[PDB]
Amino acid sequence: QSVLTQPPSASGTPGQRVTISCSGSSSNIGSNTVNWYQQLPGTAPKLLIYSNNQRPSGVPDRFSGSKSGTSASLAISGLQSEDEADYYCAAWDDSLNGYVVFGGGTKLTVLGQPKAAPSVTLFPPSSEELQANKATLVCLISDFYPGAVTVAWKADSSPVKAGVETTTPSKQSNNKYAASSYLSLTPEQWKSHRSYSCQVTHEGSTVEKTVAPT
Amino acid sequence: QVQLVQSGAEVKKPGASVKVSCKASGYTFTDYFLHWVRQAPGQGLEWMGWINPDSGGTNYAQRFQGRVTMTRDTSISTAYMEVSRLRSDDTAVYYCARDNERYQMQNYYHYYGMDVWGQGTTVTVVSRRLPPSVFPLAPSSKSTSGGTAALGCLVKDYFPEPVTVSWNSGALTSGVHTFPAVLQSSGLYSLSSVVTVPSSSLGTQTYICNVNHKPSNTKVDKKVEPK
Amino acid sequence: TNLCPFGEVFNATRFASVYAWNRKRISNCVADYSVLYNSASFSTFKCYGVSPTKLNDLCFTNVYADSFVIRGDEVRQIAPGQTGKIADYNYKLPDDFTGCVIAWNSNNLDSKVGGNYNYLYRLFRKSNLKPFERDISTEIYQAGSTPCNGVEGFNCYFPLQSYGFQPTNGVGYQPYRVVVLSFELLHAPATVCGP
Ligand SMILES: *[C@@H]1O[C@H](CO[C@@H]2O[C@@H](C)[C@@H](O)[C@@H](O)[C@@H]2O)[C@@H](O[C@@H]2O[C@H](CO)[C@@H](O)[C@H](O)[C@H]2NC(C)=O)[C@H](O)[C@H]1NC(C)=O
Repeated sequence: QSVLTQPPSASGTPGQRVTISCSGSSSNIGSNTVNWYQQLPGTAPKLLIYSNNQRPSGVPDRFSGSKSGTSASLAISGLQSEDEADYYCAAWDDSLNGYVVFGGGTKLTVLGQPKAAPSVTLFPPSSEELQANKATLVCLISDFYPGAVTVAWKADSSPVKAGVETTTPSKQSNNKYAASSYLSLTPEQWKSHRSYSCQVTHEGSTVEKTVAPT
Repeated sequence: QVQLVQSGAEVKKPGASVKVSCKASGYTFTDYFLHWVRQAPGQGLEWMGWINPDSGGTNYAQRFQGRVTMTRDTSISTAYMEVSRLRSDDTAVYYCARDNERYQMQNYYHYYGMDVWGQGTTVTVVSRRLPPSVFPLAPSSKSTSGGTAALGCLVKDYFPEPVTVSWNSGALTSGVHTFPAVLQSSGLYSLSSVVTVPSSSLGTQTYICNVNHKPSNTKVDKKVEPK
Repeated sequence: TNLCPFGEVFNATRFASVYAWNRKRISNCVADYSVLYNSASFSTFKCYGVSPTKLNDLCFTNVYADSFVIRGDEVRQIAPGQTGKIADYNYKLPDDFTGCVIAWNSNNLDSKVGGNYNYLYRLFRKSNLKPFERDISTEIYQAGSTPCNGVEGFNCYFPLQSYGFQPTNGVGYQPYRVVVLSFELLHAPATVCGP
């Protein structure tokens, strides 16, 4: 079935106008009205706009919708930090049986904080884990902004390649970002290296932590 | 107030069927169509179909024609969706949502959007259920910085998602962050939960992470102490 | 047995604007259409796809009552196959319409000296409405080549315009209240029957 095309991401600062486009075809947007949904992390979508530009009660006036021809657009005029969310457009498609088509969705980030360097905490394998014949180094990265880092693991001075897994950063309660990285290994490797290090690069600058079986 | 309340989380084996319910209150059930929409982890919304509670008529999305049945029981203002022949990628959150146009004529239907949403029902389709091992991330000198220390819990090698983590049975919430899971090359999931706490507290405050894994019916409490 | 609540539809203090036309579904009741079409209150009573004298012998799944105000000269547009601002941009009946259009002069209720500007209609639209479609959007209508970007001006018009209703207008410009009754048949038990 058809798809409605949205950009995968958008962003702006507080006080800026951001627009999200929604491209369809003559059998959906070209023929029918467009409605929009806002989805915050971990919750159900919420109707934002319907009948092209109408707002449900309780939706603030900074959200506006438009349609022309086979495309539509959502505008947020004066971004607030709580607008960080996923946004979907939707429309009926008259093709075949008729069906609701949703856009692929747009992740909007609100850049309403200055750059902050990450705080890095590196945990060695716990005694219990070593006493299960396993070992995991756990690198926890918190309180940074914006939400993009790269993580390098080093064994002594030598780069480490295998057994690394890293999460995509996401918001802490305090609206800063956190991320996590894991280096899995055998207890023999852990006992046979002077040190291990987790180094986090955020906006061209690197914060490093180091642990040893000592 | 108008609301839709869905039934709880389901874990099913591949090839089984699942039936999820959606109870409406605060309005006249037969006045509005109901839609079903699902959302696979980290993906977009996908329409499944509508049901007219006034007639029982339905319009299914062609991808689910022959596999989904929507029904309703107007005596108790409840709509049901049954999905049969479940596949692993049917794993998703399932929403019912109210069509926002009162009194549709079914033969002249017009979709203007969906104004009231259920909270969602997770359905997980897996053959394996595997409980996690829980290991402490002890606070130490290296994890302490000027009055505050970091400590946590590593939740390893479980399947499938999700696990939930609370601290101290929910009494401890300030400074807590539970990370998303990683999928290792093993196919099992791992995640961590961390909390920043006053270092002055370390000698008297007890810290226990409560790890719930409903898929395997497991609850694991791990006390985390200084090293 | 319930009597159908046609009274509530026809006697409502205020009617909808035609662009935002109101709909009520009527169900699980007995209707005496003879009481309606044998009233002298109506200046229009036109049925389509049925003889009005068999209505008391028929049963339908539901009956719909759509209601709104237009001016007298526009009542002719509330019929299948019509064109014009109302039929094209505000309220459109299908060609296979099965139902009745009922209208009466509401000058005494909906006009006022000075003008009653609360009743509106859609003056501009980029395409015709589908049958029984409703358009309540308020986007600036781009009549020329320049995009309007929300600003009104030449060739950039607010799409809704107010009727002027004053009691002293000629009848063609006086308000008429309209009720469109549609008779629905679905694959379901009938719930609205004649006596
Ligand atoms: C609502 O209806 C009243 C009453 O109308 C009468 O009762 C109905 C059930 C039906 O039988 C009508 O045909 C009757 O006329 C309306 O009040 C009447 O207004 C007219 C105005 O010309 C007046 O001559 C009558 O005396 C009034 N009747 C009574 C009992 O007072 C009233 O106007 C209607 N309101 C609206 C908004 O349409």
